[PDB]
Amino acid sequence: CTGNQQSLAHSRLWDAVVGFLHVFAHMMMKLAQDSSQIELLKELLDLQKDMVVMLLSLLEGNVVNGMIARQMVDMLVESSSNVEMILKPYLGRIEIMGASRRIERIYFEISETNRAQWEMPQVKESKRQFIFDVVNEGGEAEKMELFVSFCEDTIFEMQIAAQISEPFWGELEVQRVKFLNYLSRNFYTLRFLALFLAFAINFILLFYKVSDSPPNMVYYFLEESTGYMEPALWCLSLLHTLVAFLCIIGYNCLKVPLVIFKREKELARKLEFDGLYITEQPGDDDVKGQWDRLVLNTPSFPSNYWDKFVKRKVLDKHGDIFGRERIAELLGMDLASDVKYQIWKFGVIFTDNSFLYLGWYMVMSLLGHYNNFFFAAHLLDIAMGVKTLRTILSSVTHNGKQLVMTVGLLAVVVYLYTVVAFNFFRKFYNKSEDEDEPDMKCDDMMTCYLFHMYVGVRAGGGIGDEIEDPAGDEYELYRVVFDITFFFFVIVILLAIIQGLIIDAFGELRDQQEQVKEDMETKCFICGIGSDYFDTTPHGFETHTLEEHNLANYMFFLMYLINKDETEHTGQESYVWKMYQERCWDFFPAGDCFRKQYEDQLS
Amino acid sequence: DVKYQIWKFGVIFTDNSFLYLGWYMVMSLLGHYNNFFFAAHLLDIAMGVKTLRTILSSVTHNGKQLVMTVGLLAVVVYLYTVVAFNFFRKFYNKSEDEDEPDMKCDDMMTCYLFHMYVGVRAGGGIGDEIEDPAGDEYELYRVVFDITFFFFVIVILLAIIQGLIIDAFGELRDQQEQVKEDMETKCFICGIGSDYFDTTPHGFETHTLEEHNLANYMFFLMYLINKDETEHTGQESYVWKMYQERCWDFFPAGDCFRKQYEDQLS
Ligand SMILES: Nc1ncnc2c1ncn2[C@@H]1O[C@H](COP(=O)(O)OP(=O)(O)OP(O)(O)=S)[C@@H](O)[C@H]1O
Ligand SMILES: Nc1ncnc2c1ncn2[C@@H]1O[C@H](COP(=O)(O)OP(=O)(O)OP(O)(O)=S)[C@@H](O)[C@H]1O
Ligand SMILES: [Zn+2]
Ligand SMILES: [Zn+2]
Repeated sequence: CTGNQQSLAHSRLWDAVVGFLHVFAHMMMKLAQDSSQIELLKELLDLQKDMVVMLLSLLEGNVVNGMIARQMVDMLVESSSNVEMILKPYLGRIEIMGASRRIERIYFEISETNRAQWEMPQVKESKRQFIFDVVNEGGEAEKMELFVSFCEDTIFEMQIAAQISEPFWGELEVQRVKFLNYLSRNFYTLRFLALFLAFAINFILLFYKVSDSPPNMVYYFLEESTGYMEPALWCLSLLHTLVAFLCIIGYNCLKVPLVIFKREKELARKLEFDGLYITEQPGDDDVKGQWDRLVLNTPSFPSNYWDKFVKRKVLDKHGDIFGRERIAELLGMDLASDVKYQIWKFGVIFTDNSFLYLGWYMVMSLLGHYNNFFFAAHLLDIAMGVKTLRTILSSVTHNGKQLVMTVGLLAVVVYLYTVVAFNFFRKFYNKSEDEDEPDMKCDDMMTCYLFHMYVGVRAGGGIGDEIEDPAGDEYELYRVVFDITFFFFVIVILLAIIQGLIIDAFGELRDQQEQVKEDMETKCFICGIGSDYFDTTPHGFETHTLEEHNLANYMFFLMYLINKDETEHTGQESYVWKMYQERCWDFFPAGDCFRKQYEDQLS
Repeated sequence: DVKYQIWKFGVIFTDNSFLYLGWYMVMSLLGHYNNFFFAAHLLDIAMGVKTLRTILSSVTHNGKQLVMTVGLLAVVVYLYTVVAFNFFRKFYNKSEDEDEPDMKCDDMMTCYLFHMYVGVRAGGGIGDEIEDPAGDEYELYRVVFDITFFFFVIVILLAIIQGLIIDAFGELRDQQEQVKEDMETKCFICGIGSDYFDTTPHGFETHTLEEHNLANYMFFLMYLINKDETEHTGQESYVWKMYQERCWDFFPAGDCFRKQYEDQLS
């Protein structure tokens, strides 16, 4: 409140402020020596804690060269010795647009665990993927919503990672929790172990031979000299199945909670700020909404989302105009005041692509015992495991639609050439030199089309190198046109199109990466002001991005708000929390910053 | 000083260029044992000529990607070997003589070797190296097998290598263009763009060649090094001291003489 701050500043508080620092230093040093004064020491401790929080509260909505700011340093000078005597990386600085439409700076506290989790390599990879996704294909209007959602996902990741971190019914729970946390910690280690076991099993299978005689009926036996390969194969297969099972369990205990949290978050936001099942009521096409209908009335709908008051919020949002009893029936809440939820959660899990892939890996691992060569399908995991192979195959899969369409075009044009050759060139397609059994491969539309699509596309010269030479014939001049047109159009152009598509995919991915990097290094992520503005002072842009508008600082502040009790929020903290509740991202500085507003005072 | 000499020789023996020259000497010595060992000295054209270095830089720019795509080729050919071995053993008869039937897919190692060699080294894949499946139960499966082999291995998995090389050429070329553009649009020392200096005619050229010439900075640093410290002037002593503590604040960053004194100069 502007009035109260200036009333306190223009009073005798500051004279009374220096009545304690003298005490807070000398009396503390007096009481520290005697071990019997610990309780009085702690009383003075929380007394000065209240004092310092009051002083911080006085510096709320501060303006550079303001009356309160200039008055504080005077008091600091008058009692400097007491400050030095009382005194004898974690600070988080962000800038918001406060209720006064003026940029303000907020300082808070960051714990060591949060920073350590932020510097973890997997969190770094998630941040890089999010940055690329937003910069490449994103909108400026919805950039802040995506950023806040990513921050929420990162905070939930931090929470579950901290939960799983490790520093007859009684022992059962302890052993089960320890086992599950051990699996969750080493999910990627188990994935790599499964991949290595796949290579080992395939290498063992590389020593296979087949014979009619025991190691017509065919016997499937592995032949080698050492004699130790079959016990190794047996043990490795029974170990690989167990490893795949452990991988699925670790995925369930590690990555499923993120999916459940995201689903509950989107459902709660749709219920509150959209009225999906209140107004929209999707008919049949939104299968996601159709399956989400079953969780509305569950007693524990927001189990993972930290929004337990979502039912009350949606009630206050809609019931006053829409009705009270129907909302209670829909949400399954008693106004006076869990098989279905488990079914919904399992249905959500079974829709997830990664869980399905792990289930398919387990299925093939099980079937590998029926036939050992089913373990060869696990080498496909190298595509989804290694980043380099993913980036290489991204060039192929970037233009998958175009590749399919050009294959269809190849099929159509070869069908046209088949029609022409079948109607005019049936004689030449004699693949048998024996006059006893003339083998015509173009006396049938299906056979001629198969012959064309197979050999004329699989050959280097087209179809003129697979059929009879038309020299010394009536249709020689027509056949030389036919074969050469086939060559030029199908073999040359219609197979250079595929190579051009792949090369253009490589180029597009490379220039997308370059564009994302250039945009990141030339503009600020939060405010969008270009680096040319900040480069007036030396290292201005670097300092701005790393300290003033660090997105990591914004994530840390949002986590700080989430894990802090709402009753203890300060003015700016309460304002930002309220703006969070209504999902208004106006407090993010857009086009403005602290130094831009106060250039005159800073220069 | 035996220990210092030992350390110096250990440092020398780690250097790549000295090792390359030692290997050249070793092959030169062995060429007397067998004259054809002198053929390995033609590899020196790669490390000698600048043009060959630039040409081979396109190949070596994506060496990791090329190795990884060769490994992917090996894996996919192994998969096709597994399928053909479990279902297409009959067709891999490379001997027409009935007396000695030569099956090249009755063994996993032999079939994998046959695939990796001829099916990748042939223009049509593996359908042009084995028996024609016409008039057979598995004809419709074999035509899918050979054509998938062709499309995936021969076409796509060898166009990936060409695309990698072409993208390497493009990346090197655009890197050179970007370096040139950055050099000609901004000052190396202060970073102020050429648009500021271009108000006066030839302003950027004069600025770079005289006011903020990096050659002049190197000459000044050499002048400080070879001059006696007792004879340093005020600015010389200040710059020498800043050199001692490795503080590069004296380099003008974002500021220059004309920018500060525009009012007096204009
Ligand atoms: N709000 C922002 N927070 C952080 N970096 C920003 C921001 N806006 C722009 N940038 C720029 O983003 C660039 C890359 O971000 P960095 O913080 O350097 O992280 P990084 O280099 O991508 O990867 P690491 O391993 O975390 S250092 C920097 O050069 C910053 O100048
Ligand atoms: N501090 C700097 N010193 C020299 N050139 C600079 C500097 N800052 C920017 N440049 C620009 O760098 C460009 C290339 O440098 P030049 O001095 O012209 O040398 P060069 O053309 O690369 O090769 P040569 O053979 O030495 S002329 C020029 O167009 C300058 O404008
Ligand atoms: Zn900014
Ligand atoms: Zn300059």
